[PDB]
Amino acid sequence: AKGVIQEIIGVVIRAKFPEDEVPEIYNAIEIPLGNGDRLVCEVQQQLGNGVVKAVAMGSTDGLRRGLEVIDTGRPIAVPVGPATLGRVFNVLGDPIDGMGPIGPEVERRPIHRDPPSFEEQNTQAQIFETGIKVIDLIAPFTRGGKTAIFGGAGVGKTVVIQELIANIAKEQSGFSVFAGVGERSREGNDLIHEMKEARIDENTTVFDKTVMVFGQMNEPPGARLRVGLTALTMAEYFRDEGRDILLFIDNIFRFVQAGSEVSSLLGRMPSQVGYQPTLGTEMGELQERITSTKRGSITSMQAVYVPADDYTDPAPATVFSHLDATISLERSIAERAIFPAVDPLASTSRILDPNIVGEEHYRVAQEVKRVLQRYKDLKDIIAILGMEELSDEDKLTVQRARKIELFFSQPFTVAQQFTGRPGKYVPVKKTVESFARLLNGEGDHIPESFFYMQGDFDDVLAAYEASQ
Amino acid sequence: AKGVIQEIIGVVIRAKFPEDEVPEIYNAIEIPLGNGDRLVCEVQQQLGNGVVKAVAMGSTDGLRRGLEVIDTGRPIAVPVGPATLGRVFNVLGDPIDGMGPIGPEVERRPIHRDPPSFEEQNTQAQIFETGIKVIDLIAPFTRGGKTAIFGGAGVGKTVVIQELIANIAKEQSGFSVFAGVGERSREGNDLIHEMKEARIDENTTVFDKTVMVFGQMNEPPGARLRVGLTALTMAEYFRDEGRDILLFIDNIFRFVQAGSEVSSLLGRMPSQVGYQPTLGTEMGELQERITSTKRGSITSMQAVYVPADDYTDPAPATVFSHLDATISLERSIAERAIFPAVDPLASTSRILDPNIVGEEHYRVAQEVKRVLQRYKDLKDIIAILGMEELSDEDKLTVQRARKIELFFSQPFTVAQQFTGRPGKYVPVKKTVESFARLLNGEGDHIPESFFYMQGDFDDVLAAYEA
Amino acid sequence: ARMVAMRNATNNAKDLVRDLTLSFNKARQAAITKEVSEIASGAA
Amino acid sequence: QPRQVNVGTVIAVGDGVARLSGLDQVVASEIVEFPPKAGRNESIYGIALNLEQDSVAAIILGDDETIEEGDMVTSTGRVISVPVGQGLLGRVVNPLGQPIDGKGPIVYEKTRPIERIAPGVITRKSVDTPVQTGIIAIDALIPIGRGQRELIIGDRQTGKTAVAIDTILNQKGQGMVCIYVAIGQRRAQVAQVVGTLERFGAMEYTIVVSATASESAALQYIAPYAGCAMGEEIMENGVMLNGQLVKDALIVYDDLSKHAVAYRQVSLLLRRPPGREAYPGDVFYLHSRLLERAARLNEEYGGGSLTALPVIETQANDVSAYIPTNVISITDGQIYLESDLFNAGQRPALNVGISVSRVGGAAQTRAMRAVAGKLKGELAQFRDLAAFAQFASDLDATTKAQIERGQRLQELLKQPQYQPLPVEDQVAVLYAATNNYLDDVPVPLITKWRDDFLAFLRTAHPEVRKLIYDNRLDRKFPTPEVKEALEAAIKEFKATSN
Ligand SMILES: Nc1ncnc2c1ncn2[C@@H]1O[C@H](COP(=O)(O)OP(=O)(O)OP(=O)(O)O)[C@@H](O)[C@H]1O
Ligand SMILES: [Mg+2]
Repeated sequence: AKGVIQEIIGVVIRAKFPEDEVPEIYNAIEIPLGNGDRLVCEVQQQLGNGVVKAVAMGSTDGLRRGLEVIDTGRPIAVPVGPATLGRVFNVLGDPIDGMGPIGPEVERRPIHRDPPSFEEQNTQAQIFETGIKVIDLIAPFTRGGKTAIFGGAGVGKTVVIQELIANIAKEQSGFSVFAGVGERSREGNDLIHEMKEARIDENTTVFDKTVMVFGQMNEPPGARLRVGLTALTMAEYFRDEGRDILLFIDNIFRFVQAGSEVSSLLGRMPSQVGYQPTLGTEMGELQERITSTKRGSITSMQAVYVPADDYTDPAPATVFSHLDATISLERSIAERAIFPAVDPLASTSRILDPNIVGEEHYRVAQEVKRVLQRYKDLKDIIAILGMEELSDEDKLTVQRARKIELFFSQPFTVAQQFTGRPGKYVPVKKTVESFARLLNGEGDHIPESFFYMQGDFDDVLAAYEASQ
Repeated sequence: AKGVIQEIIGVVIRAKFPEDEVPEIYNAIEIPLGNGDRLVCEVQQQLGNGVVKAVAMGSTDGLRRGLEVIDTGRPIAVPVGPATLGRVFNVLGDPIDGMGPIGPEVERRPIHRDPPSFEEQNTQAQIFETGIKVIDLIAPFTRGGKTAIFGGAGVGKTVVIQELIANIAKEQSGFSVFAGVGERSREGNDLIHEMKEARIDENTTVFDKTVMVFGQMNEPPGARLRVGLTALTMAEYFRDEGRDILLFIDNIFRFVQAGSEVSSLLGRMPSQVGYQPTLGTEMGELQERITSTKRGSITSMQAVYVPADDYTDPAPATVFSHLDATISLERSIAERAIFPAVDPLASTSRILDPNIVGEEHYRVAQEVKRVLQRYKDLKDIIAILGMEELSDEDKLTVQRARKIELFFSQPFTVAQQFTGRPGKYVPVKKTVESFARLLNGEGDHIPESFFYMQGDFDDVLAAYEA
Repeated sequence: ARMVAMRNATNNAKDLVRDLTLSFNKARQAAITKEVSEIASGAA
Repeated sequence: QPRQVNVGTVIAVGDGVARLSGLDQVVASEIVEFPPKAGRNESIYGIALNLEQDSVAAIILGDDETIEEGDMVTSTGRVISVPVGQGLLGRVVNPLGQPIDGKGPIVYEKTRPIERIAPGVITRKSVDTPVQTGIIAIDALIPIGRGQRELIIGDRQTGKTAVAIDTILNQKGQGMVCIYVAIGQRRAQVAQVVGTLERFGAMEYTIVVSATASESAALQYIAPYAGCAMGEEIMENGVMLNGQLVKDALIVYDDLSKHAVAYRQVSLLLRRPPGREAYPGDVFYLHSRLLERAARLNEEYGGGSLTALPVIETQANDVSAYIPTNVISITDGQIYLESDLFNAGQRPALNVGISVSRVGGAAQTRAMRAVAGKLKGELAQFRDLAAFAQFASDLDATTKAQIERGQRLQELLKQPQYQPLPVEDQVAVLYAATNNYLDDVPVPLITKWRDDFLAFLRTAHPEVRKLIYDNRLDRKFPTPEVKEALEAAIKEFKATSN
């Protein structure tokens, strides 16, 4: 305890402690910082004779060399329990809402914990109805499993996440946790607050069943780096007691980018495109905690931001192996005014199994992929030679594929702000029936423009009849 | 002459020697192990105060930071002589075959030798007589020249190697050397040893006429780096006697890769795509000892594996800078029962000019590969026109092309005990005369499948008459 | 009709060549950037 | 029993790498112990990689948050080793040999050192005995033999793990001991794999060596070498499986790209100079050490074999990357799985045009070798005529029937998951298809046809299957005895169904 700061390189602070009182690897140290408020850093490395390198998790732009640092002796401890329900927290577990601080009697748990062992893993999963045609058909949202959407900058990751929360947050059957790691505080939060506080479940709002940890784009790298772990610690308590948890982490990428900035300031040898050497291990340590165990289940939905539009970037490439369901949003689809923007051929799911999801659902999904695979195989021929050169059955498959592309589009209840289309909730059964009817041949006479921004097939037929 | 190990990082060993007894830049370190054998390193960088950085040549998974090291003064010494014939060796020259160690009486030569001077080089390129029709016609070799086969597995590359060894051992004295550099131990060993031991010529197995040195992928980068030089020294011993030597450096590219790793672990600053800065010089020090002097000629026919299909990559480009001929083995020709899978096209050779081979050899070699210049492009037309029933004159060209494609095949002596057909050795003059007379039209009377496996046009005629 | 179809196909092929040239140049710049970045990292 | 051990002090512990100060006379890959101290009742081992002057940089096989500056490390004299033997069959063990399924301790008597030299240059033998994957496409076109290392390379989600698990499940009675090394794979997916193996009773001969993503990069780095040592012991000493001394092992590295990532992490944390794509210089050496230990030893050295099935994911189907090209160079054959073929209904998704097996027919049964030549030729020729198929509609009847046969053969290979077909079944189906007995069947029903056909042979005539299996090793498989009672069975099935 009672060290002194030696160097301040960015948000990385090197501090010298007594020889026999060096802080451990993940302990939390504190700069008094004056004014009655302190800066909580987290140790990352031990460099020698009492020298430790830590991450500020704060502004760290007004403190000098030689400032004293006090070693708490424990890692970051965040409140857990029902006291955290309906409250908004920092990475440090300190509430930022107007309500008072969490009481001392509330249990404090470290944000660094071992992930569930191999024994505790629960491999049982079942389909989770979400009301989105493309998600419930091509890449089913998995109950008790890990799923994520990989989208570029211009695609609607936020819109899809908000629609998912609106659809599945009223009938939770349990509590929920939302982590806003590296996301806009305009929409990513403070309007999810408006939507979550407005939604009511039998006189109890959805916000009353939600623990929200933020650490968004404005925060320094340390906060964005450890906010995910804080949210996981707050959700693991509810999972361990048996309560089902809906976990919504935002931009797991932003979690990885911060790790990259922290590693760059820490002097580690860079790997690939400036990323940290310990990318896979950090991703594993965060993600293996997001697991449904035999004591409780976590239904996790994540977002991932692809830099530029490169799906081969190390961060999404590392995420891809940690998911049960993958949903790929493409800019090319989005620029076609297909706001769901999901690419059916690049979106998969583990529970898309005839034993799990149903024989008819499986057959319909496989056919809806075989079509649009025939379309992707013929994109260049249509581009250069044109539609005429294809055979008759190839023309039919291409027409059905383009109709299917238009039909995957669907208005969202949270999209009324900039789109005039009222939102639509299509059950999985209706989606399967609509796509089976479309594949059979019903709707061939219908022009493709009538499949755009519609619900099930009955809505398309009604629109066609209205157009006569 | 005894130092102490200072650092051990992977297969790079730093060793501090006494001030006045520092080893040279390519000497062997020869770390002695507890269990009787020794770990022979190779110095790479003199530095500091008596400190030398060397490549392990071995595992280095049982070495401390105080073990003594005994400088050998000379570079890696490899056994050379008639004794080292029909035997399998590693990079260090230790026989890895079942038979016993090489006797102390056999001369040991340094692995690193100076390539022959400019004065000794031949002032005129000379064709190398292999006996294979397609090789000696389309892509003739060079005495003291380099040839690369671009072929996978199942195309008879191993049988081609065996026949080349047998032909050089029969027509000339023709001792042969085979350096498997970075080969699969399954393909390189026990599928080359057994096939060459089984293959026989004049009651003598091919393996009895061939030396083998094998630095496989499992061995550290230094072993794969210096296995080529070991084979060059073994071949150069016989070349000094005036005898012609045929050397097969299988996966010369794996040599380059080895050097890259040796540089990356040596702290050398990377060049181009991670490759070593000393790429051209390292390749020259190996490809310049393969030349035809007055006493003898080391003809080499190497194998090149291009990563992916990138000939722009620095390793294939550096290899090609030292190549005289390319032989393109193809799957399509091999699966058509054409035993020599050499593609008439995509197989070039700088010797194929009228100044060296001769005007007639060049003329016929241009007459052929011209009816196939289109690759019988008629085959595309036949596919959507059915030849328009028949071509005005093209149908003849198709017949000649099919006949010559069948005629490129030749019965090999090494396969004589497999297919039950005697091996045919065809001189280059016989090949040129046969193909020229076939192109004149003498070969317009015999049907196809009469050229299927016969050495000369005259041999085809004998068959038609009988 | 064949003349018109081939004119349209040639125009489409030229547009596709322009798009592929843009993509190839982007890939070339990215490859050069990656090469110099890794060379500088190895040097440092 | 007091002993003197060499002790060093942890002077700098970081992201799983510790500088151990004075540990003189330490072997270059020993296991430093980190004895338990106040707050930790267990030992966290480490591998002393860099033996620099006055420093021992060691990667840590475990969680490094407990290790503190100034802690004492005792150098155990043993090089990194893994327990091996009969006791590991049916157990999930982390790369250190410690069970992680909690079914009890691992009963063992021998600990083989990982990172061993290759089995030998002359000690190997030609690959002749086939490995029956149970997938028609693999078993007919890209054969895998005992002692042949066959890469499974593909995109992120195409069926690589599915192919590996199908191969593992098929080795029920073929005297094979499977090993599944899961490198960098999420613990839930390893649990799913273990559940799949247990469901089909394939956990009586399987060893799962899992170093999941959360576990330190040192464990993932040594994950394949452990397990490869297990297979080395199995091929060199054998294990009692079903009352037989089985000396054949089939090891499947779940993802070697993740292993290369782990090696890159441990190298860059050791501050070793980078190479291409930030990987260390000797990563081709890394994988060549591991894959060249899979060999088919000759009868003088035991006659055992070790079959390796590395798995690689490629970003955007870029098989020109660094690690994919390295492992393609190392392996004896490649199985390319494509998302384009996977989505189009071709479930095994093998790109048979570019998939290659350098061993070839020597890795096939004489029946399969005799039958699959026509299959391969017709499939290649159909791929050739796909150009005319896409555009031309005026092709003659010969080309129409030719492309139709190609489609027949392609639809024959659309095998489902977890339904392997034994050698006799595949031989019968391929004989039926190649001898024009399947021409009248329309394409969409062919798979169903095949399935129904097998039921026929499983109910109407088991003796034809027994006869096919019994003499599958003869030089000329279409024996007149075999040719009859099989064409008769096919014709009988034709009348019964449609
Ligand atoms: N017949 C089949 N053969 C192979 N794969 C199939 C088949 N039917 C479905 N699949 C798909 O294969 C998946 C099995 O996992 P797979 O082998 O594709 O994993 P992987 O290639 O290791 O990918 P990841 O990197 O995502 O773990 C199933 O969940 C399903 O999506
Ligand atoms: Mg896998």
